[PDB]
Amino acid sequence: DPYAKLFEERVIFLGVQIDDASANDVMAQLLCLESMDPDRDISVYINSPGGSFTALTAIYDTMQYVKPDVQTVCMGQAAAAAAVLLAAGTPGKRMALPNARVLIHQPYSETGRGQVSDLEIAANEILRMRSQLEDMLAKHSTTPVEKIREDIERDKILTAEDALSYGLIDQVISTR
Amino acid sequence: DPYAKLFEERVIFLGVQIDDASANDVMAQLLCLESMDPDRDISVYINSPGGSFTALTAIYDTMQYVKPDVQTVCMGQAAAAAAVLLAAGTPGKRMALPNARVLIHQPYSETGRGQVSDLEIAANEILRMRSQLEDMLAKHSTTPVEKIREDIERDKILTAEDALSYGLIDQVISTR
Amino acid sequence: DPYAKLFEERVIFLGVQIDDASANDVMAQLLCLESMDPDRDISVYINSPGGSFTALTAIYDTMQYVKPDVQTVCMGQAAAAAAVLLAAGTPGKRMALPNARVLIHQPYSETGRGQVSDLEIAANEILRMRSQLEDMLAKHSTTPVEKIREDIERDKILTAEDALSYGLIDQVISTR
Amino acid sequence: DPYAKLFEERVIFLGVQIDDASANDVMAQLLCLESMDPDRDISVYINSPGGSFTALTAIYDTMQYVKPDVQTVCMGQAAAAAAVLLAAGTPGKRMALPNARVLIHQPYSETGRGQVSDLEIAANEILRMRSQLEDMLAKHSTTPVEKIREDIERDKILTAEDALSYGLIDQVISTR
Amino acid sequence: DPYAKLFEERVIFLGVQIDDASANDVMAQLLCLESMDPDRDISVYINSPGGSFTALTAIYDTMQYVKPDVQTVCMGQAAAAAAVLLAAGTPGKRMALPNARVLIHQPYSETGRGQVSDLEIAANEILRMRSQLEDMLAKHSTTPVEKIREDIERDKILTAEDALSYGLIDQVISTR
Amino acid sequence: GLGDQVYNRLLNERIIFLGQPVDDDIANKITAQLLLLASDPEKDIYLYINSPGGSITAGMAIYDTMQYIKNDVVTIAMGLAAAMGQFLLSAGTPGKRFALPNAEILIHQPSAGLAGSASDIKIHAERLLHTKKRMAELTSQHTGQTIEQITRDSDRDRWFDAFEAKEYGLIDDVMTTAAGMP
Amino acid sequence: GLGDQVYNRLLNERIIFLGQPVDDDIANKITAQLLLLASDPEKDIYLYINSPGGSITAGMAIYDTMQYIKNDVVTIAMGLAAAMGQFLLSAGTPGKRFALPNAEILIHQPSAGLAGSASDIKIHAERLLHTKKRMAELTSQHTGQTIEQITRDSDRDRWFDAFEAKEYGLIDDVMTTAAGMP
Amino acid sequence: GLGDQVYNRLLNERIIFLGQPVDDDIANKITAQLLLLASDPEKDIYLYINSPGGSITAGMAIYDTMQYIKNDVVTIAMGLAAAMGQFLLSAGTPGKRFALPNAEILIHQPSAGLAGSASDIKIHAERLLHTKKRMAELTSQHTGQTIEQITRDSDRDRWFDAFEAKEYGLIDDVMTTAAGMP
Amino acid sequence: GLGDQVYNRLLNERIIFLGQPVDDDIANKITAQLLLLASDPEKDIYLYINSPGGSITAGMAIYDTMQYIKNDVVTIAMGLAAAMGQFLLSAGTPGKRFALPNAEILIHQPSAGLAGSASDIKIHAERLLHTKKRMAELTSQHTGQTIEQITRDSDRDRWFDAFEAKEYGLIDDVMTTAAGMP
Amino acid sequence: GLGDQVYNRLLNERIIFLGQPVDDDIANKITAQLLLLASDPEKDIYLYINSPGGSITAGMAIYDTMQYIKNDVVTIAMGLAAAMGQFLLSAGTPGKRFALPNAEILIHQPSAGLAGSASDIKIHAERLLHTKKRMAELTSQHTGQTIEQITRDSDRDRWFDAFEAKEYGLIDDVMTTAAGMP
Amino acid sequence: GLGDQVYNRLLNERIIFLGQPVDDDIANKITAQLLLLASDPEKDIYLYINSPGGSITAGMAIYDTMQYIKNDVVTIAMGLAAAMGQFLLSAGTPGKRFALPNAEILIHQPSAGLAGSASDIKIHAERLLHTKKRMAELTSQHTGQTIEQITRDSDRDRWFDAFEAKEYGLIDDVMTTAAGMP
Repeated sequence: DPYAKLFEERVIFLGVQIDDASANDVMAQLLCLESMDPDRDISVYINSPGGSFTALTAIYDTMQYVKPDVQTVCMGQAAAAAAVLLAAGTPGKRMALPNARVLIHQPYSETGRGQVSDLEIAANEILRMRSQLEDMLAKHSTTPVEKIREDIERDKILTAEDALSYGLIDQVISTR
Repeated sequence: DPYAKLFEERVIFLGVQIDDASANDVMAQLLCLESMDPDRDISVYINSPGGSFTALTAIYDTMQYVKPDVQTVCMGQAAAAAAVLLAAGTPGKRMALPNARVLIHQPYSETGRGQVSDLEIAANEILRMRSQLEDMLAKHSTTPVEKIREDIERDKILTAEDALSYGLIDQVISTR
Repeated sequence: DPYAKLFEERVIFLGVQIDDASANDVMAQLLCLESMDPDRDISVYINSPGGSFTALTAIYDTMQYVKPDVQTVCMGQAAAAAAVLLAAGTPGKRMALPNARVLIHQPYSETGRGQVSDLEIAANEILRMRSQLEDMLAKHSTTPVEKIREDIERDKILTAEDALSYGLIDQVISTR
Repeated sequence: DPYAKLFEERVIFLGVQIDDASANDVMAQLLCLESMDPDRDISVYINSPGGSFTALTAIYDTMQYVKPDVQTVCMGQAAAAAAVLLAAGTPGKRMALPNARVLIHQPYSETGRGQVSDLEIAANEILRMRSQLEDMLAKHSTTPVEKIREDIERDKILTAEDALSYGLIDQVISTR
Repeated sequence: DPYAKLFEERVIFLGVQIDDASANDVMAQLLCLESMDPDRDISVYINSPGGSFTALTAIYDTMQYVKPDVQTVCMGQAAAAAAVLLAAGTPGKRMALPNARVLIHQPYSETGRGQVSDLEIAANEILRMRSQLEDMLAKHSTTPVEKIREDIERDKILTAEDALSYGLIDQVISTR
Repeated sequence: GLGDQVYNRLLNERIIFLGQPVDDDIANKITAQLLLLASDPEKDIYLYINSPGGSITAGMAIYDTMQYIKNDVVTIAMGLAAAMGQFLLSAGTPGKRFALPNAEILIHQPSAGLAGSASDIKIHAERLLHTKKRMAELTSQHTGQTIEQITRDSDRDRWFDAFEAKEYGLIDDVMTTAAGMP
Repeated sequence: GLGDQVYNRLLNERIIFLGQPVDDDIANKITAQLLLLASDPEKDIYLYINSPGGSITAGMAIYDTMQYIKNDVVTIAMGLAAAMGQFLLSAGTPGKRFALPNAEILIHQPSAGLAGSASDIKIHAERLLHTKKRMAELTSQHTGQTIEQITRDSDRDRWFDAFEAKEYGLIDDVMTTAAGMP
Repeated sequence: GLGDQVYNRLLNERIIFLGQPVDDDIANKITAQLLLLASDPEKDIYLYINSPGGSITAGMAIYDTMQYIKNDVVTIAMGLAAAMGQFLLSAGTPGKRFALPNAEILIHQPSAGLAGSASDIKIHAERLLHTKKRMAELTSQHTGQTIEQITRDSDRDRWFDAFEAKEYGLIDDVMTTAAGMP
Repeated sequence: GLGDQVYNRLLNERIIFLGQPVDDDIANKITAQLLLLASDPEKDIYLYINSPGGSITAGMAIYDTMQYIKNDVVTIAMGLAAAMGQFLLSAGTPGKRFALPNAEILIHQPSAGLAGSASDIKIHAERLLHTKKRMAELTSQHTGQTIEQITRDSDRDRWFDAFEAKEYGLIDDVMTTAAGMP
Repeated sequence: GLGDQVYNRLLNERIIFLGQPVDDDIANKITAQLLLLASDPEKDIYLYINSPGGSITAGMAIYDTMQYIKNDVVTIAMGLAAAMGQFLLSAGTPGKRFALPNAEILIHQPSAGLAGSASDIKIHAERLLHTKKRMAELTSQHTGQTIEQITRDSDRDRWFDAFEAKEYGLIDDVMTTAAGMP
Repeated sequence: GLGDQVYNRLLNERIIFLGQPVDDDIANKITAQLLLLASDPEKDIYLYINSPGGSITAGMAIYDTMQYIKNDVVTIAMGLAAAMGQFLLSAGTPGKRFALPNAEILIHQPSAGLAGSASDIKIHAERLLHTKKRMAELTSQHTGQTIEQITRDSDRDRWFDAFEAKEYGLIDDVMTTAAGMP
């Protein structure tokens, strides 16, 4: 399997929807690579349409807890949950390929089956979740919180250069 | 497994519909071969009817990103998305088999149920992406952008010699 | 698996209907066998009811590209795509078992739902493909194009001696 | 698993319905055992309820083509397709266990929907296949053409001693 | 798995419904154990509710044909076909655990749809099969033909001591 | 429905239709219609057959009812009269069995499916053999052929043209125009 | 609701509609309607055909019924008249077969699907060949062309325009305005 | 219950509704209704069209029936008149085709699905080409536009407002009040 | 049974019920009922709306028919009047739009599902934008608000109470007892 | 046949049955029946309730219609009256709400299911809270209890016997014989 | 067809049938029939029971209605009277409960299916216990046995013959010929 050989080179692939199993695999790999020399960097390639928020948060927290730097390479596409993880790399080490597309939009959900009290509790949870995600994304970018309020109200799709200008991506790589 | 054995001779296959998993496998193989010495070419055989488009773009800029040359050989058929990758090989190193067929046409999609604003945004992105694909194909061929726009509006099917004349390939190989 | 052991003996099996995966596997085996010393023959046993016509031509082109010869032995039943591959072996090295049957008939398809223009283009391609298969089979046999056209309109079933007389097979082997 | 261990002991098991995959496996084992010294016998145990008629013929032709003797023993039951293979062993070397049973009957088919011409062609080939199978069975038994044609008109079930008397087998083995 | 380790200990398991695959596996195991020293016994543990007739008869004929003794131990339950195999061990070497239960009953089948002649032939086959099983059971038990016929008309259930008295087993083992 | 109306008027005149596989429901409806039309013991009854056959017991009930009532029953075969429908067509009163020029007739032997213990299968197989023998005997009685010939012919499917059916004895005449039937 | 009332009021004017695939049910219905309208033996019956074809026996029964009654049958092709529906359209009384200007006629050879042992398949294949020969002969009789021409032409599917159908012989005239029918 | 009653009460006033996809059943029903209303020879017929289109042959049958009867047919577009429904709307008698102010019309080229051997597919593709050419010719004849303009415009889907349709030639007027129609 | 009877007895008093999602069938029925009641041009028509919305073309047909006839149409909102049902409720004649005290009115923007090539998707997206603009214009005309505010509020759903709807302009009065309806 | 006639005679006797879950269909039917029976301004209407509840908007429509007409509505609780059914039972005119001795009544807070983006979910959750508050207010108004007690009791499911319901204020009396019925 | 007619005649003869599992639908129909027949207050009502039982609420509503009207109810047990059907059979007026000689009576205890949180399940389990206690109390009141014996006997399923049921107290007499009913 080429995945193990790439593991020997300290590269990690996230090329599916974010779920519990994928997050488990990714954070296990991150802890493993932390177990070796803590001075080598980690390379993550993301081509994902997004997924669950809690698994996203687990991966994000593992990224910031693990001591060596994690560099992220946008590729193919990076949707909502993929965009948050892509922008979560260490400053100065977030990259995108020339023809990659980046999308950001608000959380979605189904606070549904339930009485009135349960739906109220779930709705407050959802509003808090959205506010926390937006604050997190605003800290990892240069834009203020109000701009992010206005920008993820609907779908906004950015190219590589637009992502560089906005602040999601540090620099766009064309060749090694 | 003969696939691993051919991997030792730096030979990669694209024999299924282009999807996220197949694209991930192809980039992993390309990155693994690039991690070896950068002075040996990579031979990729294409027999596919097309598929997902962001995954295609990921494979495309992966090929454009690595240092060693990638030689593309048409086989059986190379339609739509497969045609883009076949013509994306390094100049002077794009070949086709005598009885292979090549097809080109415009992108297809299904903008799902949504409000008017969502459909507007998605349709704008689709028009942008059609323009980008047409420009990319125009650069890799001798033909201008307007001609590529005209010929892609419907289905056009080319043989080996027709593809050689048009510019999608460089030569047709009959024997080793 | 005995298949690997027969691989060490330069024996390739075609016992399923022709599809994309089977054709990819078959040409991978052919390329692997050609990669070693090119002064040894390759033996292909065909027991198949036919299949896709693009994968057909993929295998056919691979057989006509390698330098090592490919001896083709008929097996049980060889119809449609199997018959053309059986007749595609090197001259003087196409054999059939005494109780095997060979079937030849014209291509079949289903021009899917589309506008008038799409169906026109697809039907033109289908006619061109049928003519190309006709010419290809005519060259590998001794019969002219008109005779093959007449015999291809409906199903025509041939036994071993009938195939020898017609020209699809050079010899019928009973023992080694 | 014990199947490989018995393969080293050059015994072959046919305990499923005859199909393309099973026939391919069985003749692959037959050719493999042929690849060893041609002066050692091969043992085949047949416990099958029948199957396809082309795969039956492939196995039969491989058995008649492979040089060393093939031993066939009846195994629980040997239905129509299994009966032909059981009686196809070398003369003087076809056996059955005391409580195994043998069935002979004429071929069955499902002529698919089609035009009258296609139905005529398929029915003609069906009659030819019936006549050829009856002739093959008659050559391997002492009984003439007319008796065999009469007996497979309906189902006829024979026991071990009855099979020995009729000519299906050569001897009944009760112990080693 | 422990199954191979018990294979090294000459222990064979029948813990599922009797079928073609299970019968073939059991026969392979018995022949392999014959390939070993022919002066060592074979232990077969039976926990089965029955199954197909022909597989049952194949296993029975193997046990009667295999030269070393086959000791059978009833454990859990042994019904219908499982009772026939349990009582088919070598005399003096058929055992049952104290809390196991044994069931005997007549054959069951479903003669599928067919013409009157086919159903007549199949019904005669069924009657012959039922008579043969009765005769085999009477041989292995001390009871005469008439009694065994009378008892299997409906379901009769016997415990360990009752089975020992009847003659289906030879001894009841409590502690080794 | 339009079909219900036209069937009502046709039954009013004297006509009964049988144009579907013979099951319990249609056999019950045929018996009811015959019993009602038996109110006038003098006028005849016409039965039109276009059916591929069906269950044995339902057809047996229809045959018994046709042979029961005092009114003569005229049978007409249009299109297909196969399997037990052929038996019903041949069961009309002598001299009043016809078929259309392109009417096609098939003779078939019974088939059934069984399941259970080996003791029940014996009984059901014996009953199936008895049913086959009864059908052969009734066909031999109604067409005038010998029992052995009927058995040998019905062992495998035989197909009959209208003239071949008339020669065989299944029907009495072949009509071409409206002046051929009473 | 509507359809039954419209069809009943049309049948009151001796109009029969055949606008669905030909199976046993609507063949039975059409035979019943023809038999009912046969009560008055002087007035003609008009049949409107828009169907893609269907079963062979049912259509043959309809054909025999149309040739049975004394009243003349006028056939009108509207929309599509394909496969067995084409055969019924050309089966009308000579000089009284018409089609609308934008109607399409299709000639198609029979098809069937068999299953069973070799002997049964042989018997059924012979019967299918017999039916094909009968249909070719009847089409030749009702069209005026030779049997060989019909046999050669029916191997594949041939489509016909109204004027092409008239020249071929399947119909007698092309319908334009209300002055056409008597 | 309600729908059948109101539809019958409206048909008593000579108003036909075509408010569903055009298939064999609905085309048969509209043909029957037009044939019945043709009994009175000088009273006009109003047709209301709210349909997304349908089968080609059924629509051609409706078109031929509308062009057949002597009574003038007034076509009215309410809601949607797309694909073949547009062709039926434009097929009314000249000067008596109207649409509501928010009516919305679509022009569409034919589509089909084929399967079989190469020869059968060739035949069916030729027939589809012929059908498309015939529809283009009929639309050009009814709308007063040149054939080339219709062929070029119908390659993709073109949507029309009421005034755009009036200028194009599909209809002649746009209603706003009941006083504007006969 | 009971429902059809009570609805007929209500329609006898010029009352129409629209109590299900608006599709082609219900729009056809409502148009037929309005056309039928338009025979007497001096009596008003009452329409009771309890619907969650539905299709766009069907609702446009209903709206055009309501604006078509000479009779004034009184719209009554009971229960839920959401999506396009709100549009139909607000489309009644001025001064004759009412809602019950515990009724809910919801304002929505259109949604659609598209599939095909990029050119077809472009055409259909443009048509959807045109439909949205048309609905905004008509709502602004009927409620008296400016076209800008309606765009802003329709963006994401907005629920309205009876008094809130009356203040907004969607309805004209809120009724409590039977003295208020004309 | 049977199952509608008895209901028709009962409606003739001014008896309305509500014995299945409350949805759009049955709310429309009950509103139609109430409007029809309102033709006589001076006779009371009796409503029998045996239902487990249903959609909120349908119950609101029924409640508004009951409060609309001039005739007094007498509610009888038989079997089960839960969730919306209990609210409708308590909505009868004062002094004329009754239950059978073994009638069983449940009070239950609303529930719903949502899906979509965060903003849409926020809007729908706010609407659901508003609906719950409105239901609490209406129940407090009808039973004479305080708002706090009702909103505390409805948090979970509370079950009421006939006498417990009478003490609570949901009903006015419980009878055993037809003597006490108004 | 037939069933509705014969049931209508029997209802005209003051006969009610309960021959299906008891659910809201059948319970609303039987209560409607009882209320309808209660118009004449001096004639008895006969109820025939052949049912395996059903829901508690529906049967309790039927029981309340039976105890509600002034007319005496005579219950006849035919076939099977199990679970709730037995409770209804024993609920007739004293001296007028009968059963056929080969009737079958079964006493059963309630069963239910519950889901939700651990606080809702507590409430529903308490309600189920209350329902079982009420059913036992009513059965003891109607049979004359003590409550303890009824509680002990209904823990499992107990089957009763006609004479055993009469001795137990569930029925008053066992009838054989036509002289049994009053």
